[PDB]
Amino acid sequence: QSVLTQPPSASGTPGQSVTISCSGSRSNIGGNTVNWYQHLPGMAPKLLIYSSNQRSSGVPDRFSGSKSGTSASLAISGLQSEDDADYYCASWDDSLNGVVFGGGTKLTVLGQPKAAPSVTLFPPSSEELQANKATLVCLISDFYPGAVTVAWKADSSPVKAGVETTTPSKQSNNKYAASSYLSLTPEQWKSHRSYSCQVTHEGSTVEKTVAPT
Amino acid sequence: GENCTLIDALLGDPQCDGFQNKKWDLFVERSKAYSNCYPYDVPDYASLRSLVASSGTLEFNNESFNWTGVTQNGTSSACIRRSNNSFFSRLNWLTHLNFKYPALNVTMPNNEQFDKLYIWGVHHPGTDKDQIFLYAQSSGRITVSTKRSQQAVIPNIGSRPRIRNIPSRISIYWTIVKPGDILLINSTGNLIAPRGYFKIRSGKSSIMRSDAPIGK
Amino acid sequence: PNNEQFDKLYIWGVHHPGTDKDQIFLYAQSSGRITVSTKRSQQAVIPNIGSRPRIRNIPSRISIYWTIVKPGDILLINSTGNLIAPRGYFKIRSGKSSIMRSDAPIGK
Amino acid sequence: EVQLVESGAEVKKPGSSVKVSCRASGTFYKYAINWVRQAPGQGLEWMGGIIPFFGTTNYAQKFQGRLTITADGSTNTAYMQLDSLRSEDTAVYYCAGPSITESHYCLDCAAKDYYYGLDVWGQGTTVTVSSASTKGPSVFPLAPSGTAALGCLVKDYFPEPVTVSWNSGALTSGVHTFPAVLQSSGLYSLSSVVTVPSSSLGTQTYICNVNHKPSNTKVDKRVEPK
Ligand SMILES: *[C@@H]1O[C@H](CO)[C@@H](O[C@@H]2O[C@H](CO)[C@@H](O[C@@H]3O[C@H](CO[C@H]4O[C@H](CO)[C@@H](O)[C@H](O)[C@@H]4O)[C@@H](O)[C@H](O[C@H]4O[C@H](CO)[C@@H](O)[C@H](O)[C@@H]4O)[C@@H]3O)[C@H](O)[C@H]2NC(C)=O)[C@H](O)[C@H]1NC(C)=O
Ligand SMILES: *[C@@H]1O[C@H](CO)[C@@H](O[C@@H]2O[C@H](CO)[C@@H](O[C@@H]3O[C@H](CO[C@H]4O[C@H](CO)[C@@H](O)[C@H](O)[C@@H]4O)[C@@H](O)[C@H](O[C@H]4O[C@H](CO)[C@@H](O)[C@H](O)[C@@H]4O)[C@@H]3O)[C@H](O)[C@H]2NC(C)=O)[C@H](O)[C@H]1NC(C)=O
Ligand SMILES: *[C@@H]1O[C@H](CO)[C@@H](O[C@@H]2O[C@H](CO)[C@@H](O)[C@H](O)[C@H]2NC(C)=O)[C@H](O)[C@H]1NC(C)=O
Ligand SMILES: *[C@@H]1O[C@H](CO)[C@@H](O[C@@H]2O[C@H](CO)[C@@H](O)[C@H](O)[C@H]2NC(C)=O)[C@H](O)[C@H]1NC(C)=O
Ligand SMILES: *[C@@H]1O[C@H](CO)[C@@H](O[C@@H]2O[C@H](CO)[C@@H](O)[C@H](O)[C@H]2NC(C)=O)[C@H](O)[C@H]1NC(C)=O
Repeated sequence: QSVLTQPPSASGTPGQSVTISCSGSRSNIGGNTVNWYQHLPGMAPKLLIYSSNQRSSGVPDRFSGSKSGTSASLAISGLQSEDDADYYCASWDDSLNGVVFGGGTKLTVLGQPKAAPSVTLFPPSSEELQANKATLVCLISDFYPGAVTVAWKADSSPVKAGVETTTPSKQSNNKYAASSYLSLTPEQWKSHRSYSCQVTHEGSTVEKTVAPT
Repeated sequence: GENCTLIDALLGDPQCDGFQNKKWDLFVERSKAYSNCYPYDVPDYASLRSLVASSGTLEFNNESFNWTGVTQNGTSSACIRRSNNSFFSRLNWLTHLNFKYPALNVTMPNNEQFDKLYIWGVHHPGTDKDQIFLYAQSSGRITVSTKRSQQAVIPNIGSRPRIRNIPSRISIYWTIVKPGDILLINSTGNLIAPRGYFKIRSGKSSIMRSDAPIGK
Repeated sequence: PNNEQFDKLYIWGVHHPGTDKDQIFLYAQSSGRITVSTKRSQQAVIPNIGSRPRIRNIPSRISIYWTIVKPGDILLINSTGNLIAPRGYFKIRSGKSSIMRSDAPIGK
Repeated sequence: EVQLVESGAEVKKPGSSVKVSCRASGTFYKYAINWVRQAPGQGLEWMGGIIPFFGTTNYAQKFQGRLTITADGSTNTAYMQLDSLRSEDTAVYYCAGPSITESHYCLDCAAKDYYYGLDVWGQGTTVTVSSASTKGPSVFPLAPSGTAALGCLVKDYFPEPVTVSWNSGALTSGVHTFPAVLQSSGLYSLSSVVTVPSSSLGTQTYICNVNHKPSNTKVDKRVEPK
């Protein structure tokens, strides 16, 4: 729960338009101006909108902000590939006596067809097993938009402990990449028929499976 | 005058902006009048009020003073204009610039053929904290002189009973400068600067306190 | 605070000691300072250390001041020394009263 | 107009304190300097701000008692100090402020009036909170499964960065080295994989060259089918 509530995601194709909403309360949006930020991987955020409906210097008029009552909106038309980013609303909150942000909306500009992930899964190497450890390695590449979730299974049973998952990162070809790692004891690894890495992207789940043998 | 005293219309309380540069034979002050700017006092309030009433005009001519070295136009939340923080229209609240308030020594010659009425002030902050904060030094000092007069004021830092949530004060002073004479402002802090002068006339004008409605 | 329905007259003073020795001595600091204010007035006084011609063997002095406080208004005294404090206020009335200088005896 | 430059990336053990500086290219005194962070996979998080002209500080409740912000006007530098660090404090730390000016500046206002949309940003400071001191990597072969994928697992190193080449840089086509994961142990791990024709697995040799400058460690591993 962020004080301002934003949808986690928005999308359109090039030249289309979108509206991203931002909901707060009397103590925040109701009595205060709204700021909107764009955030691209690796760099500081950039201000697009301040004072609810004014565009920041150099920003084209296809970004527009509005507010009414206790909710605010950022609208984007004429969609281009570079608008793909996380977008944040912000305002002062009079009860907390400080600034509050919404949770962000991941906007996707589908300037390329939605692309299913390529998944590679590696079992523990023999060297590592001999060092009394075991890591399964699930490598995920070439997907768009840049969001996935990963679940692990031992045989058919879900595995939650020992999981480490990266944030997705832009590849040189402008689709996205990520990695996931599962730590096991050697005893655990050899005792199951198999393990699977399950990658979910835009509601569609594919998996890879490895076995001790 | 409606909601405004003569002095308030003079200083430029935002709600009195409509009064700028108007003339009168008889200015009528209403008992309902109130100030809604930074809380102030006027030593010899009655005389200033009187001399203005008799002059019969609010005609104001702006002048370009050299306030190099300081930050001009200081404002307060106790003085709202069009929903935003402001100040008296005819006054210029000076503060430090880059943590300096250099001793100001600013001149303004009357090379006109009529007298000029200058209205200015001294700010008395509520705390030393405010003092350092406004003027970047512990003690301000103001000397206003002409060839034929001098007015020196020491700011008095300290809390007063809060007015519209404000514990500080401004003290208002005035100075008339004849043709051939020169206004000199020497200040090291706490100066509430004039933005110009009022013209001063002579004639049949006056002021009266009354709650009677105006009729056609 | 004046939370009464009539005006209050406050009488107070500032002490001007005859020497610095007295100054440190009375107030435990070199320079006193007094500000007495209301919502509609302010009176600030700086004590003046120095000898005056002795009166009844006293070279120091007190200066007396007064302050009227309206209902809804508040007396505020801010001081760092040399304050001669009021113990209260006088009521202030209006009417036909006056004062006359005279050496004539009072008769029945 | 002013530009903002922060001090370099930092790493701290749990329970310790970190201080980040933020130097402006000129006076930047009148309006609130805000501090905002981003933990990996988390949203932007407002930590607090100060309106330097007043010294007044505002802090998010989550950090009260352990976050202190200072503004030293005399050097045009601002600072963020966060004490008793935990893993949750791992984030990119940015300072920021507005390029706002006014014909008339407010002298006695509520704190909220000097906070504006932030259009001037620092470059960000990477702070890592971990119990790990500097450690060279263990590197494990990832044997190949009409193409096949094989690679190298570079496990348990600290801090960033690591580099990876294949066949000493002679092999470049089909190489994808992945961003590291920051593990619960406080150590990083990454993998580099090469996609090759499956037909050439039998004869062709594949050796990954891993370099971790902070620990002055280098590793070569031959990668063969199991
Ligand atoms: C000498 O002694 C005098 C007298 O005691 C001191 O004067 C006090 O100064 C303080 C500090 O500013 C004043 O504190 C403020 O009180 C306000 C009270 O107003 C309430 O009631 C009125 C009337 O009904 C309402 O109009 C109003 O809306 C309020 O309901 C508070 O509103 C203020 O709170 C605000 O500011 C504080 C920060 O200071 C915030 O934390 C709050 O969230 C809020 O925003 C404020 O607390 C106090 O009123 C004065 N006392 C009296 C009796 O007048 C001087 O300070 C002292 N001088 C020196 C030099 O020390
Ligand atoms: C600026 O200049 C003035 C004037 O010169 C100084 O004032 C003098 O102050 C001194 C010291 O306080 C005074 O000295 C005292 O004189 C007393 C005499 O006063 C008599 O007055 C009438 C008239 O005759 C008599 O009827 C009456 O009975 C008094 O006797 C002495 O009695 C004093 O002696 C006592 O005190 C001393 C200690 O100080 C003891 O040793 C003695 O035992 C005794 O108890 C004393 O000598 C003097 O009177 C003042 N001069 C005048 C002309 O008024 C200022 O002090 C000075 N100011 C500064 C800041 O420098
Ligand atoms: C002078 O100021 C008074 C006081 O603020 C104004 O009175 C208000 O008038 C509005 C409009 O009718 C009412 O809704 C409010 O209830 C009044 N406020 C108060 C406190 O009484 C008045 O309008 C002003 N007069 C002029 C002519 O400008
Ligand atoms: C401080 O504020 C005053 C008041 O707004 C400014 O005066 C304005 O100046 C512009 C430029 O000459 C004029 O076009 C406006 O007519 C003025 N406004 C008013 C209300 O008089 C002034 O510029 C400011 N001082 C400085 C030097 O920045
Ligand atoms: C009046 O203004 C003059 C000239 O600015 C002031 O002189 C300054 O005094 C300060 C404090 O001693 C010096 O450090 C500066 O070098 C002086 N400034 C200049 C430009 O000479 C003077 O102090 C002011 N006087 C009063 C009474 O305020």
